[PDB]
Parts: sequence; structure tokens; C-alpha cells
Amino acid sequence: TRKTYTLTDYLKNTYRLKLYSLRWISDHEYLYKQENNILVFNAEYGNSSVFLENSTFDEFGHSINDYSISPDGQFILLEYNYVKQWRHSYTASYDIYDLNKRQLITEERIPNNTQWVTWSPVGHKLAYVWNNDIYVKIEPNLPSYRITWTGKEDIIYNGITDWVYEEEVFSAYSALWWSPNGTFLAYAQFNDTEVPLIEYSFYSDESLQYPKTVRVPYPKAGAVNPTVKFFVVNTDSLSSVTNATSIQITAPASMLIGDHYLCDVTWATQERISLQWLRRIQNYSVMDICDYDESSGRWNCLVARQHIEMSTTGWVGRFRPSEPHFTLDGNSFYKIISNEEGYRHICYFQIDKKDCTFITKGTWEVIGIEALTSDYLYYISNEYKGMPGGRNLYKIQLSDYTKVTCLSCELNPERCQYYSVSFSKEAKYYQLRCSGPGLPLYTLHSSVNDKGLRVLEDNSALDKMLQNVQMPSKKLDFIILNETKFWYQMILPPHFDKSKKYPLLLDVYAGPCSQKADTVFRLNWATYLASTENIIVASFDGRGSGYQGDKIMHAINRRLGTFEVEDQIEAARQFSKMGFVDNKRIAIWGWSYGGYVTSMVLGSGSGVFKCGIAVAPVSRWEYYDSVYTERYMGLPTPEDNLDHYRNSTVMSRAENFKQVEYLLIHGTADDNVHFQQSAQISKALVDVGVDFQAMWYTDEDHGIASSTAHQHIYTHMSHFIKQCFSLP
Amino acid sequence: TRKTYTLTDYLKNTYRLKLYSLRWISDHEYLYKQENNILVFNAEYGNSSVFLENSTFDEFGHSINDYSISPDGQFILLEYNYVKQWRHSYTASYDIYDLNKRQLITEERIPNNTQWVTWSPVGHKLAYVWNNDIYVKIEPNLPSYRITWTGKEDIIYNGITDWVYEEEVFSAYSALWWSPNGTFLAYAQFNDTEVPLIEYSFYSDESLQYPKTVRVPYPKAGAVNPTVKFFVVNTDSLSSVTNATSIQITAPASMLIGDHYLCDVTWATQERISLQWLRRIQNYSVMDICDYDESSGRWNCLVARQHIEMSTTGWVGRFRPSEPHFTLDGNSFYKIISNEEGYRHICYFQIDKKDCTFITKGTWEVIGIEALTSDYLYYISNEYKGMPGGRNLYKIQLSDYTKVTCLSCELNPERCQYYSVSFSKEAKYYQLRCSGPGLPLYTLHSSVNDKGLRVLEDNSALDKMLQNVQMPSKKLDFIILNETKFWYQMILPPHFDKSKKYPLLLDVYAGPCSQKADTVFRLNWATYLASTENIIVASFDGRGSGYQGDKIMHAINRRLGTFEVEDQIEAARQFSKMGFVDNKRIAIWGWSYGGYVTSMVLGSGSGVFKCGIAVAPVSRWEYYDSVYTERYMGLPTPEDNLDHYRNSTVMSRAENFKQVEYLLIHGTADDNVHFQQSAQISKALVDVGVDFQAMWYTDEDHGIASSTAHQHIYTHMSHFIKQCFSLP
Ligand SMILES: CC#CCn1c(N2CCC[C@@H](N)C2)nc2c1c(=O)n(Cc1nc(C)c3ccccc3n1)c1nccn21
Ligand SMILES: CC#CCn1c(N2CCC[C@@H](N)C2)nc2c1c(=O)n(Cc1nc(C)c3ccccc3n1)c1nccn21
Ligand SMILES: *[C@@H]1O[C@H](CO)[C@@H](O[C@@H]2O[C@H](CO)[C@@H](O)[C@H](O)[C@H]2NC(C)=O)[C@H](O)[C@H]1NC(C)=O
Ligand SMILES: *[C@@H]1O[C@H](CO)[C@@H](O[C@@H]2O[C@H](CO)[C@@H](O)[C@H](O)[C@H]2NC(C)=O)[C@H](O)[C@H]1NC(C)=O
Ligand SMILES: *[C@@H]1O[C@H](CO)[C@@H](O[C@@H]2O[C@H](CO)[C@@H](O)[C@H](O)[C@H]2NC(C)=O)[C@H](O)[C@H]1NC(C)=O
Ligand SMILES: *[C@@H]1O[C@H](CO)[C@@H](O[C@@H]2O[C@H](CO)[C@@H](O)[C@H](O)[C@H]2NC(C)=O)[C@H](O)[C@H]1NC(C)=O
Ligand SMILES: *[C@@H]1O[C@H](CO)[C@@H](O[C@@H]2O[C@H](CO)[C@@H](O)[C@H](O)[C@H]2NC(C)=O)[C@H](O)[C@H]1NC(C)=O
Ligand SMILES: *[C@@H]1O[C@H](CO)[C@@H](O[C@@H]2O[C@H](CO)[C@@H](O)[C@H](O)[C@H]2NC(C)=O)[C@H](O)[C@H]1NC(C)=O
Ligand SMILES: *[C@@H]1O[C@H](CO)[C@@H](O[C@@H]2O[C@H](CO)[C@@H](O)[C@H](O)[C@H]2NC(C)=O)[C@H](O)[C@H]1NC(C)=O
Ligand SMILES: *[C@@H]1O[C@H](CO)[C@@H](O)[C@H](O)[C@H]1NC(C)=O
Ligand SMILES: *[C@@H]1O[C@H](CO)[C@@H](O)[C@H](O)[C@H]1NC(C)=O
Ligand SMILES: *[C@@H]1O[C@H](CO)[C@@H](O)[C@H](O)[C@H]1NC(C)=O
Ligand SMILES: *[C@@H]1O[C@H](CO)[C@@H](O)[C@H](O)[C@H]1NC(C)=O
Ligand SMILES: *[C@@H]1O[C@H](CO)[C@@H](O)[C@H](O)[C@H]1NC(C)=O
Ligand code: NA
Repeated sequence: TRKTYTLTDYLKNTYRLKLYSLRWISDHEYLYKQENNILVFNAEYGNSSVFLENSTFDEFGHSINDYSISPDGQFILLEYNYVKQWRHSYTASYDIYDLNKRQLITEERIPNNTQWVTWSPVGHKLAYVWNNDIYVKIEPNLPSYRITWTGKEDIIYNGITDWVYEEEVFSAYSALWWSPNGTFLAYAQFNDTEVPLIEYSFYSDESLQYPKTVRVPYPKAGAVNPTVKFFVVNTDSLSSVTNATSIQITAPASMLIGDHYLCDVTWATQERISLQWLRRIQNYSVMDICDYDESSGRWNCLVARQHIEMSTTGWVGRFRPSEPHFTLDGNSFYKIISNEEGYRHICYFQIDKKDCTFITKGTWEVIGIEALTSDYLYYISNEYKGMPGGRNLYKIQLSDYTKVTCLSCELNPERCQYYSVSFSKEAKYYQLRCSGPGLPLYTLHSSVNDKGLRVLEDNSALDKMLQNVQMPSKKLDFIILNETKFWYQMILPPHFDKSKKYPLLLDVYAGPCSQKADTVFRLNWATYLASTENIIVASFDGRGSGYQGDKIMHAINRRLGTFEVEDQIEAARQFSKMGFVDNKRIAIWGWSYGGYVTSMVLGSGSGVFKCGIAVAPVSRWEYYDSVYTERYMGLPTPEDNLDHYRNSTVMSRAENFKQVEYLLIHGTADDNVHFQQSAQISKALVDVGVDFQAMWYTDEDHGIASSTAHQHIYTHMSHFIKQCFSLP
Repeated sequence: TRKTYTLTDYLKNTYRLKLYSLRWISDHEYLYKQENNILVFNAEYGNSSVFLENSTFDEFGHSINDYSISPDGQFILLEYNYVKQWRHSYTASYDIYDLNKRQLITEERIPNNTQWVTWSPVGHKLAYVWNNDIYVKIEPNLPSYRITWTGKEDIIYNGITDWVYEEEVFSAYSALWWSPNGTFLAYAQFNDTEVPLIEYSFYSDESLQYPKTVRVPYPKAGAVNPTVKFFVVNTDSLSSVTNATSIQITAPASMLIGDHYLCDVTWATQERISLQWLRRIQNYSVMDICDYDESSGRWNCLVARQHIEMSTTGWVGRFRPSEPHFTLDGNSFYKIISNEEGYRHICYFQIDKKDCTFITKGTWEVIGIEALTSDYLYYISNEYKGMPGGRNLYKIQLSDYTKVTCLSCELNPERCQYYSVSFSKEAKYYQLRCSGPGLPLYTLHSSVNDKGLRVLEDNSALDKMLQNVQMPSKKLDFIILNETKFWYQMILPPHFDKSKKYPLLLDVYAGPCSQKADTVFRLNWATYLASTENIIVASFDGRGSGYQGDKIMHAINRRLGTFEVEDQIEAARQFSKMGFVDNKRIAIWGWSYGGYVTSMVLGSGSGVFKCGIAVAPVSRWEYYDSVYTERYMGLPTPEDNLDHYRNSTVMSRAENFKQVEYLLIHGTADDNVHFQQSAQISKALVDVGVDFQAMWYTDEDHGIASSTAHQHIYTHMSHFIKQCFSLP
């Protein structure tokens, strides 16, 4: 009898998915790591050479975390002493290696405790942030030029984001943007002077006698937000003037009237930059298009080139206004925007005309614009077979919009329905990355003729291993509720028999723009639960879910903890109606927003669920950050939406927890969803005399991602689910 | 059939022990609160009068927490707006009511947020501490005289203790000592300038958007300690025009050479004060005897009047050097000290003579000196029947030490083997309080011929209630380890059958000078476990336990987490071999030091225990306070005892928990045993891949004593023990 996919298989990564991570260095070459060696590949022929031997840094004295080759291929930036901070941020030591001289640069070194470093996009200039100030090095062995003198720990951030901008706005620590040829360096400055601090203990190693108090400027819903300014400096002037001026680009008057955010920075040309600003009430955004004025040395943003993007039904963008993709001359751009029917499509703008032209349309959505050439625009969408959980690459002819080719749809339709893509520097080649429903498949293609050059990684080694395992299957389908299709997925036990009643676990995210029903192949906890424990693991995309238009996505506008919660309860009722579910053994679990939804469901008094697990849940919207929370909730004030902020807490439902078995889990060093959120849930349960199970994870953050904690959490949860379902 | 004593009975206090809390006001009368009225009783006859009617403050407008009648009976101090701080500390507002003119005093009121207040021992003067400074009121309606001007929150404490002195030295917030007739006011000043802060989050009500960080000067083992100064002010020479002069009494040279503590303050006469000082290495203490010099207005401590108390086997005193009991003229005193055999007995000292004479001797110990007259000294000891867990009142004739009379031994030997006593002002009367093995019994006695005047409270109502309940029994006995007798107790289920095998729970404290095997009657969680669940609840006093001499008590000197842990394992091993114990179902639990011992036992690899629960455990001695830890452990330095501090952690034993079921519980706002201690245990268990159960209690302190958290913790622990023992 074939073995099943066990918890130890999941925890020890016995069945490993192979990836094919390449780094394009030009229009026809990419770097790839094979046995610690960095190889350089010719995309056209597939032949390779050793770019940098695995022995090169044996006597370096430090474990090299990562590398970055300069665009001109003359130098390599070596990253070591990697100290992780938030989701994207970290600090590190850096050394530069001269590839021609085959020697390490020992003079004018990048200082220790550097926050961020980036090469210019052409050549080998460097911009780095140290002690919250910006520095530029024209040459790697030459002294740096200081750009800002205002940097102040937890107060003034130059060229790096504060906590909330990193997590919720830029999805990056960097707040610097080199112009295309590296002449200009644009950057943002954040001022957190009056932003309140979240404070929590950090225990550290057992040797630390007194716990440390971590203090982070973090605006919770309705609190004082950071303020922002934007500047551009001419880096070519640095060696000629003692102190090059950083020219400020001010936000438009429509933004200056109140609290706002800088939400996008995109260079259009060597002398034209676009900025998108967003009001604190995130249903109004403005794009400014600013030109360098050679005579005054200033940047001017013509009101005739200003573009407004607003929403009457919700917020702007999926998580923020989309980025523009400029034509070469910078006179027009393409941008994903919500059309009249509420579907996200590509609109084509002239920089000085306010009405744009939709180039795509239909009851499906464009996910992202991937590449733009003089002849074609390449994008990913879920158009294929009307499956919102599928992803394919398309090519649209710019001279004729009726000419739209699906590049990936028919390559392997049974195996591959979810693609991402990586184009070479001037889109001469593309790597397709198929991630499901079959095993991931990595392929290389030439853009000149859309022909498949070769298979880079087909996961044949894993396919051979999986043949000896009783793997679960995955069903992706939909149910019709109020004449609307709502998609779901089920991870089904091997030898699934519709005449048997199986215990069911509802795996929840359900946040705005979430998508838990898709065609991706995964080897995860659900794989073990279905394979070894014979539990069906189901997910459902209800109201508030993404990629299906604004009628569905904006259904929870100003009303988090309502329809998306009710729809999970209804999903379990619908799954019961299917006949293969044991109604006495329905559980629910989720992490982060999924933990908030799980807790709201367990506290609903629905009687549908026996038990559930909430990991790092939000419990009260006033505890979560301003940028995310307010996007959907507005402000927690009597004039705005306070009544709903107060009505949508987990704590108010404490009495209903007497009806369920609950396991509450949270990392003590969670900088994102503060441990406070679970500490308030537990106190409310204690106050009404509800027994429940709890687990804190010392010094673990939002991901509970350390090797040991990850294994511990999944082991603890597996015992809990098995006990709930009376499984030995 | 009759009911058992249930978990709800314990949690809802269905069966209440009645008390008889009186307050002696003279040599012949006492105050007693009855039906919210305050009565005054004549001790000779038992007749009473209403002192204060419960209706007097019906229009007060504030809920009165407590009352304090001035020694002359003219005024009543009304305590309200009580806000608890640590174990003894709190702030409150105060009003004074004139009992003669039947009016509240509205002039010169004691301020709000007052930290401590006390009447003089005679008359009606008041001394109070507000904002860390001392104030004196000669008359309740008159303006206060400010005594100190140096008081500073968390830095300078005048007349109040800091965290460590409150918890570990004085067992009180007060650091004020009035002279016998109220002429002088002695006080200590603590300086915490360089003492590190323990910091932890406090979540508060759900309405608090950002958690607060509590910061308390708290010296962990080996850290910088507070410094102390001692002063005496004459309250009879205070001026409205001039600032009060405080006369400092400096510590002897033997103390000033290094870190030290003030550990006792005891007035001998109107003009003589005794002070005891302890070195930071707590095996050397010095008493100074200081006399007021009318001529110079100074306090002089003659070197010929110094008394050294040292220990070669351990620390000095049970938890600190004992208090002296001075004679009427103050020329001699009686003090409990460890004799040459290591047994604590009463020694008689002359103020100017080095050698003291022991007035009691034997293989038993004096617990406390209770009263002293020119003819007799009254004391509590465990002499009777050689039972260290029993307590009786004795008197010793001062003119003939061979004449020792037991005053409580024979009153009711079957019901009463554990007494405490309260004597009237000049020991003319005494109240005996019997607390077991039977129901508590309160009686009143006259000293002249030791007449048993009357029964004050006999708990006959509770006896009637308990007749309809299947109550457990208690067995108190001993086992012999290495020719030494060590006592244990077992709470046995009702209808105990020695032919049946019962699961056993070992209830542990086991700290230095602990005593868990005694004759006290208790209605607690163990009562329910035995009565309803049929579990034997055992406790054992092994090496390090108290009241049995230093050979046993000092066995753990410099070696915490050694013999006291081994001895708990040995006792359970011995109990496991008894025919009435199920060796497959032995559990262990404890709180605080008991949580440390439980965890050390569970991590020992003994294999004796199936499961256990640690509540607020110490996990590493370097995390606990200096005063308690160093008393037993010395300093955590390589030259002193660092190796043993490092070898005695729970964390080092994490791998051994693989074979046990462990439940770890801790309050997040524990200012005493910081949450950090359990946070380090859980991280060590996660690091070795050991599954365990956990529960944090939001905002609960060391006591986890709020009504809802108390019910929740005992509910959660009951489920855990029942699951461990396969009990439905
Ligand atoms: C409170 C909120 C929110 C919402 N959120 C967002 N937002 C946008 C980005 C910035 C973020 N601050 C807010 N991205 C989200 C979510 C969300 O809750 N999940 C669920 C989830 N599930 C699992 C198993 C997780 C496992 C480990 C760590 C996090 C996990 N999180 C999620 N899964 C994939 C993406 N994301
Ligand atoms: C860490 C340490 C120590 C030692 N400690 C001391 N010391 C002397 C006084 C000052 C204190 N800081 C140190 N008195 C102690 C202990 C101790 O651990 N217990 C056990 C225990 N049990 C139960 C059910 C408890 C229930 C709630 C709260 C505390 C509990 N504590 C104990 N019981 C009665 C007295 N005491
Ligand atoms: C991939 O193969 C091609 C063809 O062999 C290499 O192209 C160059 O071809 C010239 C002939 O004019 C040879 O002299 C060289 O060996 C090649 N140039 C360089 C700069 O290496 C090509 O370089 C190969 N690429 C890799 C990454 O190995
Ligand atoms: C960051 O923002 C703070 C205000 O939150 C600015 O601080 C003020 O600076 C002015 C000088 O122009 C002072 O008069 C005020 O006393 C300051 N206010 C506070 C609340 O500190 C600060 O100047 C800004 N810093 C930068 C570099 O923009
Ligand atoms: C470079 O120029 C900047 C911009 O004028 C200087 O920054 C000013 O510095 C002084 C204090 O020394 C203050 O008057 C201003 O508030 C600063 N403005 C900003 C935007 O920082 C900076 O000090 C100059 N550097 C050198 C080396 O002269
Ligand atoms: C990259 O772009 C910048 C901006 O267009 C170029 O700098 C300009 O060069 C032109 C000549 O072609 C002059 O008219 C201007 O004085 C320059 N402007 C500034 C602001 O420096 C720059 O030459 C380009 N760099 C490279 C290496 O091609
Ligand atoms: C104790 O606090 C109370 C309340 O803050 C003070 O009592 C009066 O209280 C009213 C409102 O309850 C206020 O308008 C006044 O400021 C108070 N004044 C007087 C003269 O009573 C009170 O003063 C405080 N007690 C002391 C002794 O300072
Ligand atoms: C309490 O004791 C103090 C100190 O012995 C007494 O004060 C002394 O009283 C006599 C008067 O009979 C004077 O000769 C001394 O000068 C006083 N000494 C000081 C230090 O003030 C006082 O008699 C007693 N007070 C009460 C109220 O009984
Ligand atoms: C008080 O206890 C200390 C620590 O045990 C005793 O210290 C001595 O000094 C160190 C310990 O850190 C060792 O070098 C010696 O072995 C100890 N000296 C001896 C045993 O003579 C100190 O002696 C104790 N004091 C008393 C009065 O017994
Ligand atoms: C980084 O720190 C180390 C040791 O603390 C030092 O030897 C080295 O010079 C530092 N590097 C730079 C670039 O300052
Ligand atoms: C933005 O949202 C607020 C709150 O719903 C609303 O009052 C305002 O009219 C909105 N703007 C648009 C363009 O709908
Ligand atoms: C008790 O009775 C005596 C007389 O027998 C009386 O003088 C005394 O004041 C009474 N005491 C109380 C407290 O009522
Ligand atoms: C408290 O102690 C510090 C040294 O830690 C000293 O500088 C300061 O003067 C002291 N304050 C008082 C009032 O004694
Ligand atoms: C008393 O002492 C304080 C603090 O030193 C001072 O500020 C105040 O003026 C003094 N009062 C008199 C009457 O000397
Ligand atoms: Na009697």
C-alpha cells in the first residue's frame, strides 16, 4: 500500500518543488545558480558559462546572504550580516567586488548597519540609506556624497519607508527611485514625529536578563499618520557642487487640503516623472506628471497632465491605484482601471488628455501589465474559460486592439492554468512560470515568434516521488448564490467517495480582494489533512473577494466583518447540502484576516461549526493599521464609521464561544497584528467564562516562520483538529 | 445519596469558613465589625455597645473600602477610591470623621492618591506619604507639616518601600515607624536611581487603542540594588515657618563597606530605637541600638550595644533576621535565633552584652514571640507531639525557664492542633484562633489564670452544612530518607479504600522554609479533586523545608533546584509504591516557586510523572529579584555562584519534557515572576520540538486573582488533570 502525505512530509519538506529562479542581466542573458556557482545563460541557445565560481568567496570570512551585479556587469554587491526587520526591511553589511580586477573593494566601504542599497539602472552608481539619510557613490571605491541631513531614528526617514508605508503602500522598504539612465535620484521623506508607538516586549535569548521593549511608530485606525514629502536630486551635479539641491515636488492642492499618501512613483522618461497621491479617505487619487525645466532647474507638473482616479462604490485600486506603463516617448501610458461595469481593464491615456480609451473589456479582469514594446503590450488576465482563479499571458497589438493572442492558454491546458512571466530587459525573451493545477513547469520563449525554446524545469524528479504517494485531488468549482457565481475549492482525500460523510475544514482568508479558490498546485498542511487524515479542506471566495469585478469586491465597503463572514457560514451550509460532509464535524481556521473571519464565524451562534483555530487574528479594527483598515472602513469617528468599527469586534461575540471549541494562537513579537488583538479576545472569553485553548509563540512575528515555531504550530493545530474530529 | 464538594462549590464559595476578626483597642476592649456596624466589646464579660452605626456614612457619596479608628477613639479615617498597586501597596483618598462632634473634617484634607497613612500609636497624630514625600498632621483639621522634599516617582521613596523592599524585606508598603508615644517618626528613604526597570505591556479595557508599557524599578539577581538611608524626626518640635529637621542614623561600618539592606526597625523605648542591617550576601547582619541625646538632639548608636547575627550554613533568619522584643525599660530583649544545633529558639540579650542566653531548647522550633510581660513570654512553637506542622501557644516563666506551660495544646486536641493568637494591649487577654485539623474555632481567654472565657465563633453553621457533603479526609504522616523524617500530607477521597488504586496529584511549593504538610483545615481546589474526582492530593516537605531546623532548611543553600526537586521525585516514587496509588496516573502541579519545582521535576527525566501544571513559574534565577534569589543563591558571578545559576534553569531540561504532558500558565501583567520566565520556557520547548499546553492571562498579575480569571484558571486546570487521568 502506497504511503500518504504525512505531517512530517510537510514539516520536513520531503517532497520538494523545484523552481527556476533566473535574473535577467540584459535582453538575451540571465544568471542562474547551479551548485552554488552563478552561471550566465544565453537565452537563444541555452548554452552557459560560469559567471562566478562557488569558491570565489570561500575565504571571505562571512556567509554571503545575497548578491547584486551592477547593470554594466563591472561590480558585484555582496550582502552579509543580514538582520531581518519587517516584511521587506532588513539591515546588512556590504562589500563591493570589482569583477575586472577580480578584487574586493577595501576603500570607502558601504558602512555597517546600512538600511538599503541600490545600483543605478545603468552603469554602476550606488544609492544607499544609512542612519535614515541618503548617500550616493558615483564610483564604488570613491567617497559618498551625502544627500540628506535630516534622518532621525523613528522620526525622519529619507529614502526608506516607515512601518506603515513599507507594509501597506509600497510593499517595499525602499523609498528611492533612480531615473532611467541614472541622472536623477528621486526619493520620499516620511515624518513620523507625532505617530504613536506600538510597544511590546522582546525576550531574546535566555541570556538576556531584562526583556527589551520594541517601540515602532505605527498608526492604528484614525490615529496621527506619517506625513510625506517628495524630492529629486541631480546625481550628475554631485562632483561639481558642494551640496546638490534636492528639488521638492509638492502634492497637488486637492491632496494638501487634508491627510494624504504618496502611493506610486514611476519614471516616464529621463526628464519626466509621474507621482500618484491618495487621500486618507482612499476613494480619490491624483496622478501628477512632472517635467524637468532645464532653465530653472525645477520640476513642474502641468495641471493639463493631471489625472484623477476615483471610486463611488469603494476605494481606488485593488490595494492601491495601479502603476502606469509609459510608451517610450513618455507621451502616453497604459494603466489598469475599473471600467463602467466595475471590471479592471487596460485604459490607454495621452498625458495631456483626461479621457482614456479602454483597450480590453469583458466580464473578467486584467491582473497586471507585464511588458510594453513599440508594437505590443503583454498582460496577465483571468479571461481564459471565465475562470477567475486562473491566470494566462496575453499579447495585444497596439496598432489593432482586435488582435489579442493568448500566449499561454493552450501550451498545456490540463497541467497549466496559472501563469506568471519574467521578460528579458527589452522583452526579447520570456520565462513562463506555470504553478498549477499540475506540477509547476518553467519554460523559456522567444518574443520574436512566440516559440518555445526549451523546458527549464519540469519537476519530473518530484513527479517520480509523488507516484508512490496517495495524493489528494483538488476540485475547483462554483455555486450560484442570488444569481452570482461564487467560486470554491476542495482538497479531497485520496479515493474520494461521494457516498461517505467526511469531516470538513474551511480554510479562510476572506479579506477584501482575497482569492482562496484557484488553480495553483500546493504541498501544504491541507495536503496532509486530506491525504493522511481524510479531511476535506475547503475554501470559498464570497462577497469582498477579488478578481471578479467591483460588484463582488466592493460588497464589504465600510462593512468589514459582515458579508464575507456570513458567506463563509453559507459556504459550509452549501457544502453540507452536497451530501459528502459530516455536519457534526465542520471546522474553520485562518490566519491574520482569516483569523478575524474564523473568530467572527465561531462567535456568530450559527451552530454550523464544531471548532476552529484563529492564528494572529485581528479582533477590533481600531487596533489595526490606518492604511489598510481605513481603506475599507473609513475613519473611526461618530461623523464617519465609528458605529460599524464598534459593532464588528470579536470581543462583542464572546458569549457565543460557549457553543464551540476554539484554539487561539499568536506570536508575541507580531509587529503587524499586535499580540494585543489576541490578548483582548482571551480577556473577553475569560470575562464570560468560556473555556478555550491558547498558544503564544515567544518572539515570533506575524509569520510564526522560524523553523522550530513553524513545526510547533502545525503540530499543535494538527492535534487540535484531530481531537475535534475524534481522529486517533 | 449526599453531594460531593464540587468545582462550583470551590469557585462560588458555597461553604464559607466564618472568621472572628477583632482589633484590640486597649488592655480590655476590642472592636468587631458586625452587620457593617462597628461594635466595641468588653473582654471580661463579652457585653458590647455600638461604636459606629452602619448608617453614619449613608450620604458619604463614595464606597468606603476600609476604616481606621484613631488609638484614642476620637477620629475615624475613611478609606475610599482604593487603587491596588503590588502585594501590599495601593493608593486611596481619605476623609477624617470626628466621632465627638459627629462631623466629617473638611479643612486641610488628606490629598487624593495618598500612598500610605497611619495614626500615631497613641492619640490622634497622622503621618502620610503623598507623591513619595512624608507629611505629618498633629490634629486632623490642621495643616500638614512637610517632612521630606526629595520624593520623586520611581527614584526617591520617602517613608514608603520600592518594589523589592515591599515584596521581599518589609512585606509592607509602609517605611514609617512612630515611636511608642508618637513623639518621634522614624523613616527609611530608598534610592532606585540606578536600579534597572522591568517593562511589560498592559492591555487595559478593549477601548484602549495602544497598550501601555508598565515600567517598574526591579533589581533582578546580581543587578544594581536600591540604596537606603534611615532618619528620625521629632514631631513635637515641628514649625509652620521652618522646615523639619530629620536626624540621620547611618549604617555601621561593617555594612557601609558594600551593598546592604535595612531589614528591621523596632522601637525599644520612647528614646531608644533598634535597627537591623543585612549585607547583600545575607549571612551577616548587625543590630544597632540607638539612644536619643536630649543635649545634642542627635541619635547615638554605641558600638558596645551592637549585636552581630551570622550564619555559617546559610542565610540569616527564616526570610530575614527576626524582630527583637524589648522589655519595658528597653535594657534587654528576646529574639528568635538559630541555636548551636540549628534549631530556632528564643535567646535573651542584654543591650550591652555580646552573649545571649537561650531560654528555650529542643528538636523543634519557636515560630514567633507573641507577647511579653515582666513575668512571662508568650510564644507559638511546634513542640507539641513533635509535629512540625502543628502550632500551639506556650508561656515561659521569665524567673524560671524550666516552667513552660502549654496554653492551647489540651483545649481540644482532636479538633485543634494549629493555633495563632492575638493579645490585648498589655497581654491581659488573648484570642486563640484554631485553624485545624477541624473547623476553625475562635476563643477568648484571660491571662491571669488562663481562663477560657468564651467561644467567639465555632463554625457550627458550616459543620451543619458539611454533614450533607461527602468530604475528603487528611492524612498527615512521614517517610524516612537517610535517617531523617520528612512529613507529607494526603487529601484522601471520601470512603477511601486502601484496596483501590487512586490517581495522585503532587501539590508543590518546596521553596526554602516552605511547609505544605500541616494540620490546617482548608476548603480549596484539592478538596474538590479529592471529593468529586477521587484524586489523592499529596504534599511533601523535603530538604529546604522550614520549621525543622537548619540541617533541613539550609540543605539547599547555594543550590536551588537541586535537593528540593529530587525530594519531590523521591516522595512520589515512594507514594507510587503504596498499594492505593495508581503509578500510571501521577501528576504534579505548583505555582510560583512551586511552578519552578514542578517544571524542574517534569524536566528531570524521572519517568514518575505523567503530566503536570506550572503556574507563574520561575524558570531561571537570574530573572528573579535580587533580595529573594541572592539570599539562597549568592551572586550570579564567576567568582561566586554563576555556574549553579546557569545549571538550575528549566530551559536546559526542555528535551526531557518529550515524555510528559505539560500545561504552562502565566499572567501577562505579573510584576513579580515576570511573564518573560514562562516566555523563555515555551521558546526552549518549541526549540526542541516538544508539544505542550499553554494559557496566558491578559493583565492578570502573580495572583491571577480577579473573579473571572480565578474561575477560568481552575476550570482550565481541572479539564487538564481530568484528561490526564482519563476521568469523564
Ligand atoms: C490583518 C490583515 C490582513 C490582510 N492581508 C493582506 N493585506 C495586504 C498586504 C499587507 C497586509 N498588511 C494586509 N494580505 C494578506 C492578508 C491576509 O490576512 N492573508 C491571510 C494569511 N493567511 C496565512 C495562512 C498567513 C500565514 C502567515 C502569515 C500571514 C498570513 N496571512 C493573506 N494571505 C496571502 C496574502 N495575505
Ligand atoms: C518565585 C517565588 C517564591 C517563593 N515564595 C515566597 N517568598 C516569600 C514571600 C515573598 C515572595 N516573593 C517569595 N512566599 C511564597 C512563595 C511561593 O512560591 N509560594 C507558592 C505559591 N503557591 C500558590 C498556590 C500561589 C498562588 C498564587 C500566588 C502565589 C502562590 N505561591 C507560596 N505560598 C505561600 C507563601 N508562598
Ligand atoms: C554561448 O555560445 C556562443 C557561441 O558559441 C558564445 O558566443 C561567442 O561566440 C564567439 C565567436 O565569435 C566566441 O569566440 C566566444 O566564445 C563567445 N563570446 C563570449 C563573450 O563568451 C557565447 O558567449 C556563449 N554564452 C555563454 C554564456 O556561455
Ligand atoms: C517633522 O514634523 C514635525 C511636526 O510633527 C516638525 O517639528 C516641528 O518643527 C517646527 C520647526 O519648523 C517646530 O517649531 C515645532 O516645535 C515642531 N513640532 C513638533 C511636534 O515636534 C519637524 O520640523 C518635521 N521635520 C522635518 C525634517 O520635516
Ligand atoms: C546641504 O543643504 C541642505 C539644504 O539647505 C542643508 O540643510 C539645512 O541645514 C541647516 C542646519 O545645518 C538648516 O538651516 C536647514 O533646516 C536644513 N534643511 C534641510 C532640508 O535639511 C544641509 O545642512 C547642507 N549640508 C552641508 C554640508 O552644508
Ligand atoms: C540621461 O538623461 C539626462 C537627462 O536628459 C541627460 O542629461 C542632459 O543631457 C543633455 C544633452 O543631451 C543636456 O541638454 C542637459 O544639460 C542634461 N541635463 C541634466 C539635467 O543633466 C544625460 O546626458 C543622460 N545621460 C546619459 C549617460 O546618456
Ligand atoms: C479629591 O478629588 C476630588 C475630585 O477631583 C476633589 O473634590 C472636589 O471635587 C470636585 C468634583 O468632584 C471639583 O470641582 C473640585 O476641584 C474639588 N475641590 C474641593 C475643594 O473639594 C478634591 O479636592 C480632592 N481632594 C483633595 C484633598 O485634594
Ligand atoms: C513621649 O516620650 C517623649 C520622649 O521621652 C517625652 O518627651 C520628653 O518629655 C519631658 C517632659 O516630661 C521633657 O523633659 C523632654 O525634653 C521630652 N523629650 C523630647 C525628645 O521631646 C514625652 O513626655 C512623651 N510624650 C507623651 C505625649 O507622652
Ligand atoms: C557568607 O557566604 C559567603 C559565600 O558562601 C562565604 O564566602 C566565602 O567566600 C567565597 C564564597 O564566594 C569562598 O572563597 C569561601 O569558600 C568562603 N569562605 C569561607 C567558607 O571561609 C562567607 O564566608 C559567609 N560568611 C559567614 C559569616 O559564614
Ligand atoms: C564592520 O564592523 C567590523 C567589526 O565590528 C569592522 O572590523 C569593519 O571595519 C566594519 N566595516 C565597515 C565597512 O565599517
Ligand atoms: C469618499 O467616501 C466618503 C465616505 O463614504 C464619501 O462621503 C465621499 O463622497 C466619497 N467620494 C466618492 C468619489 O464617492
Ligand atoms: C460592659 O458592661 C460594663 C458593666 O458590667 C460597662 O461598664 C461597660 O461600659 C460595658 N462595655 C461595653 C463595651 O458595652
Ligand atoms: C540617589 O542616588 C544617586 C546615585 O545613584 C545620587 O546621584 C542621588 O543624589 C541620590 N538622590 C538622593 C535624594 O539621595
Ligand atoms: C523647605 O525646603 C524646600 C526644598 O529644599 C524649599 O524649596 C522651601 O522654600 C523651604 N521652606 C523653608 C521655610 O525654608
Ligand atoms: Na468559658
